[PDB]
Amino acid sequence: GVDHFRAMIVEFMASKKMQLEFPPSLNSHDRLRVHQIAEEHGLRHDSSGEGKRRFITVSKRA
Repeated sequence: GVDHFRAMIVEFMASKKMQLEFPPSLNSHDRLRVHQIAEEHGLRHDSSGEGKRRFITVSKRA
């Protein structure tokens, strides 16, 4: 995949903030990766945004 995302999600996991909004710019494989890391962990991965400013959100189940 792209390990850059994993390291971001790992910070977010260790930090256990609340949610993290990743950009729409994830082509396919990158979005699928954010989903997969989230699914492997305890994160609710979903898409968010109203108009052409869509994004990917992952939420930390504390």
